[PDB]
Amino acid sequence: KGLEDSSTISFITWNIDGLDGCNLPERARGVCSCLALYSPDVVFLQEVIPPYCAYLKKRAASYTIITGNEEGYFTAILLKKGRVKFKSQEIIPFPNTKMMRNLLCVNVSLGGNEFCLMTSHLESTREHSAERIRQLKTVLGKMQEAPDSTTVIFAGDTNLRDQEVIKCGGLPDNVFDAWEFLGKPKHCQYTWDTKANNNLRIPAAYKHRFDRIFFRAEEGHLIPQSLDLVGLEKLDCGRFPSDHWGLLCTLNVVL
Amino acid sequence: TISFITWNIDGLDGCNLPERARGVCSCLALYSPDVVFLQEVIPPYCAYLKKRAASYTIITGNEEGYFTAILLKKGRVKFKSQEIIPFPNTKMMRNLLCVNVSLGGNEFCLMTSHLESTREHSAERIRQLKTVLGKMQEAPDSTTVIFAGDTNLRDQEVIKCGGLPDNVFDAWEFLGKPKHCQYTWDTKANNNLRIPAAYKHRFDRIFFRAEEGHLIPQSLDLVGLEKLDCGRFPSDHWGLLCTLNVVL
DNA sequence: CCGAATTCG
DNA sequence: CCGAATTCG
Ligand SMILES: [Mn+2]
Ligand SMILES: [Mn+2]
Repeated sequence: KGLEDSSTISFITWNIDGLDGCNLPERARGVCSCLALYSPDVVFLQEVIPPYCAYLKKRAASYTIITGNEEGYFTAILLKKGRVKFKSQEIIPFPNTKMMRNLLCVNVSLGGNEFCLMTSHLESTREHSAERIRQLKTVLGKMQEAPDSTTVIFAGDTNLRDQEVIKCGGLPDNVFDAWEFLGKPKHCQYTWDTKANNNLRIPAAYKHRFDRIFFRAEEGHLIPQSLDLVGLEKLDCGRFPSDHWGLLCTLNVVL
Repeated sequence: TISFITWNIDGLDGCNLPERARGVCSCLALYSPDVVFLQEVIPPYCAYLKKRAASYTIITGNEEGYFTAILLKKGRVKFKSQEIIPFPNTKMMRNLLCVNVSLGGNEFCLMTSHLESTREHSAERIRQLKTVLGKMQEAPDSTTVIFAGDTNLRDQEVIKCGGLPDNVFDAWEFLGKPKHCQYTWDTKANNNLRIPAAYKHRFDRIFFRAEEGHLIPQSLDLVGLEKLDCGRFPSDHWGLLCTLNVVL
């Protein structure tokens, strides 16, 4: 990263399935090899567990790790040392979660710009639609509450079905979905695909856009440049890094 | 002055079924209704009814699996025709059973169904309700239309339908929503499914269409409230006994 | 035939 | 972490 790339923020968001203990160290090395290949400014992770933090410290040592909890499984935001200045961490509870989910925010400066970076792992499964929708509203409300000078980016595992966003009140007017913004490209539409991904060993073909990126922008100040899947290569053990694909996104901050 | 019972009698529960069928008919004998609408009849149950209720004309919604039936008291009700309308997307062999009958000079279209069960099949149940309500509108204006059956409805689902049309009435609502016969499926009062929690629903409902004030509900009561010798009820549902007057 | 939990394709 | 079928409370 040099002068030319200084207006861009790049990040990966990825549910890395730390609850699957099988082959986890190797799969963590797979995630870290991806991080090394693209060297993103920021990484948003879900289903991190404490052992996984140790793997990240070993094989992704150039990132500062901010976590959403201390025990069980939780989210994390990784910040590239030397690029990102950490200002503060905020955690917003989801009072009715049954899965210890919450909203993790880190305030940073990057590229001469102030950011509020947010991630969550919204309540899982079709059956918990109602709570997931309540959590989505919590997220969207927090995005709106940020000071107008701040650039707000949410990236996480939303577990959303398209009908559920409509139930919620849609995305608010100054909030956009990066995939939507980019014209709904087919190549990175599905982030969870049991036909292409066999980590869960589900003997059926279902696919969803569970992982999503929302950003807040007044008059063209944040412009998505690219969106691509990562984590689609089988590792030596014959399994993928996760049951999810990751998302690699680049956005330009414009005057 | 016409009377009927509608009742899901749970023929799918094999446990104590013979005793529970006899319990149903003991209850029917007490009230001697002009018409009985039944849901979850199975073939050996229907065979029983053909003997026990030989004084009724028995119309059935199917011949295999489980199905509805309408029983018509001979000498009181003249049977003119039956019609069965499919629910093309049912996963539970549900349909709409109609009979055209008369009582004296009064023509009736009597209808029953067992709408798709469980919260998860709400969308299909709503589509079926729309089919029922549509069919109710098709009878000539001089014909009195009565639907009585196990709708599995939640109140919110009727709203999603847009509400009952202006010329279709719920008999329980018509009588001022009496509390004593509100819930027809009640796991606090009924132990048949052995559900260790208290849930109650008005699943069984009566809709009617009649020329302005030609059909006037008089009473509505739960039946099947007494435990049998086996310590269980005739069904997990209570039945509904309704009496109405036709006023010309 | 509730609502939650679980198993299994 | 799908969804249909099943069991549990
Ligand atoms: Mn997961
Ligand atoms: Mn039943």
